[PDB]
Amino acid sequence: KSKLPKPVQDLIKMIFDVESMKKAMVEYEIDLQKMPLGKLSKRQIQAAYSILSEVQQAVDSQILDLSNRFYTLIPHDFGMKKPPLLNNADSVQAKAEMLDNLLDIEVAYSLLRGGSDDSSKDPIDVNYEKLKTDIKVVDRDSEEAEIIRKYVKNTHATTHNAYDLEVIDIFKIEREGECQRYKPFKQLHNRRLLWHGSRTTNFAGILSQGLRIAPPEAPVTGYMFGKGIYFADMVSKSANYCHTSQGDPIGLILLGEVALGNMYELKHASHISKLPKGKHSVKGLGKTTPDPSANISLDGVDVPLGTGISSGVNDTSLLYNEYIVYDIAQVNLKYLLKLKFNFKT
Ligand SMILES: O=C1NC[C@H]2c3c(cccc31)CCN2C(=O)C1CCN(C(=O)c2cc(Cc3n[nH]c(=O)c4ccccc34)ccc2F)CC1
Repeated sequence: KSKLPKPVQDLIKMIFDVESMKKAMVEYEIDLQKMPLGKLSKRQIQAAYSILSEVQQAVDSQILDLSNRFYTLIPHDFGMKKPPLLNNADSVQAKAEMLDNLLDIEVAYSLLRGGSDDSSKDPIDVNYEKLKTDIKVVDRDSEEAEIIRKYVKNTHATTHNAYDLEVIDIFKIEREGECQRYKPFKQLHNRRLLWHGSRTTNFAGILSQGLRIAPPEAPVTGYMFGKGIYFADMVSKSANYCHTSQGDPIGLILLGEVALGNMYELKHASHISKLPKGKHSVKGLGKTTPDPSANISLDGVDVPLGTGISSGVNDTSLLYNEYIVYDIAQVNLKYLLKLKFNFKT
C-alpha cells in the first residue's frame, strides 16, 4: 500500500473527493441532471466566461440572448422561478466567481480521471503524484508548529466570532518548480507569511498549478484591488473563504510567503491598471492590524502573529488588512492547514 502517512492520505482523499465537487455545484444551483461532473468541459466554461464579459460591458434585448446563452451552457435549476437575468454588476460578479471555482473543479476531476491503470502503485500514491507537490507533516510537538497554532489563535478577528478555529494537521509543502520561479523575488524586501483560504474543491488546482490570477476576461467587481492574488494577515478573514458550513466544518487553508516589497498602501477601492514604478504590491489599510510588537522574523520572513490591535487608519473601507500581488511568481506556498470550524450558533 501507500507509505504516505495517514494525515497525508486523508488530505489526498479530501482534495479528490468527487462528492464535494457535486455538492459545491449543487450549491451553485447548477443542474447536474443535465450536466453531471463528466459533462464539465474546459471549453464549456472558457466559452461561458466570454458570454459573461459581453454582459459586463453590454451595460437591452440581446441581454436576454446572452443570459439564455449562458444558462444553456451552464444549466441551472431553481426548479421553478426561471433563472435571474444577468443585468447588473452584482449578478455578473457572483457568476464569474462560480465559474472561477468550476475551473478548478474541472481541473480536480480531470486530474482524477487521467493516468494509466497500471496498478503496481496504490491509487492514493498515484493521485498524490498528480499534485506535483511535496507534502510532509509538521510535528504538532515541534516549535515550528507552535508558532503556526499561535498565528491562528491570536489573529482571529473580534468581529468574525461566528466560529472557532482548531488546527488538525499542519502540512509543509513544496510545489514543483516553485522555488525556482520564486527565486528572483527572494531579493525583494518586506517578505511575509500570509493566509490564503479557499474552497477545498480548489486544492487540486492550487497544488498542481499554484495560486493563479484571473484571466483576460472577468468583472472587476468584488475586487477592491483588481485582478491579483489576495492574502490576509488575520486568519479569520482567510478562513471565511474556505466556505465551510456547519454540515462541513473542516477546511483547507494556506500559509504563503509573499514578496510584498514596496507596498502601494490604499484606504479605498481602486482597480488600478498598473502598479506605480517602485511598488511591488498593494496593501489595503484596515482599521484593525496585528500588533507589530509581536511580529516574528523567521528565516528572513515576517510572521505578523501579533494579536489584533488598532491602527491610526481613518477612514477606510477595510476592517482588516489585505495584500495583493499581480505576478504569480511573487508567492511561495509554504504551509497548508487542515482546519476545524467549531461553530457558535
Ligand atoms: O484568503 C483569501 N481568499 C480569497 C479572497 C481573499 C480576500 C482577502 C484576503 C484573503 C482572501 C479578498 C477576496 N479574495 C479574492 O479576491 C481571490 C484572490 C485570488 N483569486 C485568484 O487567484 C483567481 C483564481 C482563478 C482560478 C484560475 N485562474 N486562472 C486560470 O488560468 C485558471 C485555469 C484553470 C483553473 C483555474 C484558473 C480565477 C480567478 C481568480 F481571481 C481569486 C480572487
